[PDB]
Amino acid sequence: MKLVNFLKKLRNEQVTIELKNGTTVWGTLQSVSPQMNAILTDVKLTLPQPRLNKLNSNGIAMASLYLTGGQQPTASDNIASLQYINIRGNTIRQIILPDSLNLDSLLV
Amino acid sequence: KATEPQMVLFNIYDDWLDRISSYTAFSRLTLLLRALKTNEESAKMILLSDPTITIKSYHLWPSFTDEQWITIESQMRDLILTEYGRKYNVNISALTQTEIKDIILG
Amino acid sequence: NTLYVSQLNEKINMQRLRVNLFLLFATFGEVLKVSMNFKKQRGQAFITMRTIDQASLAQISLNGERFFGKPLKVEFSKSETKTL
Amino acid sequence: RPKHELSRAELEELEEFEFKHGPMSLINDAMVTRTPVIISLRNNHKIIARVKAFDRHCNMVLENVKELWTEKKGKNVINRERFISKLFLRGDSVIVVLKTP
Amino acid sequence: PVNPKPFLKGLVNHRVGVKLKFNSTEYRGTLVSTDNYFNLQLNEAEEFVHGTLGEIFIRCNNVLYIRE
Amino acid sequence: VSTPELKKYMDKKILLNINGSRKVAGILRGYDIFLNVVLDDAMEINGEDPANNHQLGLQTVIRGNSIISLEALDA
Amino acid sequence: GIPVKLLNEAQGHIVSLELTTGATYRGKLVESEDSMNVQLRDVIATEPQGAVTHMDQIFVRGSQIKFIVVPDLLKNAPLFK
Amino acid sequence: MKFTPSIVIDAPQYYVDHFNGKYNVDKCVILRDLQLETDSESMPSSLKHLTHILDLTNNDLIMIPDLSRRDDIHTLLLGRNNIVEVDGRLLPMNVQNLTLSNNSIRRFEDLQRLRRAPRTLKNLTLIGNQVCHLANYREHVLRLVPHLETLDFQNVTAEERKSAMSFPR
Amino acid sequence: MVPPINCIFNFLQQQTPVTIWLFEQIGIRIKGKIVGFDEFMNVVIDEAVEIPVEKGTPLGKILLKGDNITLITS
Amino acid sequence: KIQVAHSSRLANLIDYKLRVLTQDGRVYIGQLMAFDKHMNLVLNECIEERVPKTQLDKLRPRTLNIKVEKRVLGLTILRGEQILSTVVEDKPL
RNA sequence: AUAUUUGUUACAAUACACAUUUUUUGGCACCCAAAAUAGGACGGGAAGAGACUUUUAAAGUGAGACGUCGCGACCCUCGCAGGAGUCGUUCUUGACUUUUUGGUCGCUUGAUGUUUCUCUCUUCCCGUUC
Repeated sequence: MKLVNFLKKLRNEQVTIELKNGTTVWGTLQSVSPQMNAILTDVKLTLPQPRLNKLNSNGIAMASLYLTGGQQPTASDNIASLQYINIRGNTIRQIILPDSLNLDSLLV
Repeated sequence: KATEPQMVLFNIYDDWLDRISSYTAFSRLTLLLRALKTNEESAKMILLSDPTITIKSYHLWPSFTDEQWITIESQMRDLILTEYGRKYNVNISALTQTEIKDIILG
Repeated sequence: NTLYVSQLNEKINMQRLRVNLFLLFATFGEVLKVSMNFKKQRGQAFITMRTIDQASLAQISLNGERFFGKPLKVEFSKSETKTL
Repeated sequence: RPKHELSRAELEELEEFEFKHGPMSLINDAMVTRTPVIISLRNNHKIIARVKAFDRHCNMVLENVKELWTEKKGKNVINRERFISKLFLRGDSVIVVLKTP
Repeated sequence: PVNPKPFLKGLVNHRVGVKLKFNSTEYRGTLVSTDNYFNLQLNEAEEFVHGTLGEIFIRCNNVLYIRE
Repeated sequence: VSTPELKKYMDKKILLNINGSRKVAGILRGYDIFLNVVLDDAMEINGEDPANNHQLGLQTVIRGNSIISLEALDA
Repeated sequence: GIPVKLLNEAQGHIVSLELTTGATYRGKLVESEDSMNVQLRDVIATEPQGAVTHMDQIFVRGSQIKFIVVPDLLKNAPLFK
Repeated sequence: MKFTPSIVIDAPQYYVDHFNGKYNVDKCVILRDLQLETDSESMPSSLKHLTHILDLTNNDLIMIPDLSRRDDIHTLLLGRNNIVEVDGRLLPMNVQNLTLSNNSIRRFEDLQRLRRAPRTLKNLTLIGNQVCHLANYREHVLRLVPHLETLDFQNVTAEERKSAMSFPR
Repeated sequence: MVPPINCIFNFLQQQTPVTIWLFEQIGIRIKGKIVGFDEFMNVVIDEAVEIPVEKGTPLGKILLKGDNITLITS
Repeated sequence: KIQVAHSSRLANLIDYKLRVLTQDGRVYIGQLMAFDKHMNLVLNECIEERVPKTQLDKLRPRTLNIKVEKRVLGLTILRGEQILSTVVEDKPL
């Protein structure tokens, strides 16, 4: 069994791909490769704010986020919106799939 | 998992009858008994909404101090209130206790 | 198409010079090549344009024009460019 | 015995054994019995999650899982709790997984 | 001349500590079973870094060493 | 699958950096497909050449995973 | 794959290397394998902090390589047909 | 005709300007001889595509204004444009060069429009404008330009920059 | 030529004691008598002590994973 | 800006100028030509852009202008291990 | 007299194979600390002063180290051809050989990023916000 074959049936669903950087990607999902390479379409990808007296966020993820070209200048918080991001498989940590779909049909 | 006909015994009222009185526990059962039809998948979303909760080994229901169950059954009623409501097109404010019981009873 | 410049300021840097050239030649037409490949300097630069008409115009107008002190000697190229 | 010698069905019986009898049987018995499990990731954030599905790589599907993460700066601590209805978890991040009583 | 795999086959259902590579945390418990990758299962484990833990699954990449 | 080609390097005194910090120098003896490199008369190089340098052992083997770059100081 | 075959096509030409440790090895490529581990000849080295040295021969592990710069004229090479 | 979105869409964005960056756009059928009489409207149709260089040369534009936030744009070629004033707040951080040859910009109108900046542009050409003739025009342009790397092909002389800074003080 | 794992087999049968460096993150180095090994270069060490980087505590007969191995040094 | 085909895989796109993100926070922008099973790809005319530490501090939450130091390296071959995500910049000539 | 359709073969191409040091089932994570009100903040530029440095009172603004492309030049340097030649072949194609301006020095503070240590106020000018 390869559970990645489950993600292949989640196509055309709203999803968050939460990466190893801590970067979170909300978007509509397209075909997922057998290596779990996940390709999305209309995505708003951001970094959470640890509050904690304004403790410094990931320094690499901010640079990687500004360097997508999708971060707009007037965004107050740290976010970026872009079309067509393709994500390598080993970068994914968690995937939050919608509440509506039923697993009993898709997990077979 | 049973390939053979057999008599098996269990308990529908696991925790709540043991905590709360007998008149009310069946009423809390029937608030649920309508609900799992209306909770097609949100049942396991709302029953396991508190992940601290475990089901006892002898028992079936999710054992708890029963406050969120009053919240769960109120949430579950609202899913019944809208699904009965949407088919006949009733406003949620127009729903009254005599209608709400008719949703529960009928 | 190509226009071979000559008699210009060698003291100026290469990239900068190229940029200047581009700036100059944008009024006549679309400059295809920013700077000459040889980059010998001291005047020798081939301003490649899209249209011949534009090139002609440039030749006409910028003959002995003040660019970084000295007057640039404009002239048509002997051989055609590699890009064109 | 190495894996490259076996045939296509012998790998299926091998995976069936490893899931049924083996370390991952802790997760399998946890999936059938509806017992909530505790999972520690490398991140250092612990999820209390019920396991819908699991797999060889240990990546697993959990529903109603609750995430617990604390952070400290100069020994100033705060505990944060986050609830997600549906989770797919990639298995390389996990380290220890225990089955609650 | 014992090798690693027969060494784990000899350590089954014995009390074994396992040191992970991170915090110098060691899980002390009765080993249950191991995989090809040396995944670990433990009963009645205790986490030392003080607590008591009923049953444990330990993934292969995070363990540093295994001792009895 | 394929064996790395060190064939010209062996028996020559070689410096190689172990990890980010480290640099070990020794006479290369043998190697394998993972690049695991066994060498003799190993010495751990440091800032002060005669001082902080200390020999390791008569025979030392290195995991190919910690190997970054391998330079031969030799013909 | 084509990316490795292009590295095999770059043998005997000056190439640049970025190791994931941060250094830069620019020099002539002698050997390359399908594991991407290459050995380079008469190569100028730039440490991560900028200190530059020179060494005659070097062998690097392919897993530690980040990007390789190859002479531009290999762009139109037949691999890309 | 007027600079619409359709025209922009039509424009040849294939041949990239290889001097710097990519996508050397030429709006309408051809930006060179497009004849955009009004200000550059419908700038949003480009949507900051890509030292992104836009050639507007041989066009009717009166004012250098009406831009959408363009992060990429580094080069503006505006030659043969009846520019009068070019005051804006959109293209401020962005842009490395500005070629304004053969336009109608005033010596005072050009100076007024910028309003001054701590740092701006880097390359500027004001040649064939009425203002350049005006007495002390080079000194006034250097004072207005504030920071500058060029002035009509000749760099403001280091000593000239110092004297201009003293005049500003 | 002396293949490296052959050399390790010469550490098994010759009963020579070895010091072994771990990854730079852990901060301890192990030393003991290498008994046997697998294809993955994970080794069993008899009478092993962990030294922080000489007051280290004795370990035992301990299986050590090959992923954390850096050096094996006599 | 640019609209990529709603379903387009790394094979569907060739000669598009891409924007490649690595693990170290630097970016390689250029035309993709080939790629591979493990997703190490070949860029034609590529420029690596980097974020300054002072610039990184500016990026922290409060119009921002970042000075991004970049250097030009032509016809490279990346490594799939380093690659993080890929975005499309432009469409082919 | 009246290019389309159907069948077969090959190539390119998408969906079903691999958790053990060379790419995709992670050596993972941590420096720490800074705004609240009911004319006011915030950014940028210029000037003064304190404290720092240097010389024997007088001079500019935290200090010390790699590179990076630039402002000057008492120097060199001729001036018009990625391409070039050869052979096959017919009106511009293939196969085989030769191999980049900048070569340098100051910077009487280019201009600017890494990395260690220790501890700002006043005045004017220009933008944003209530």
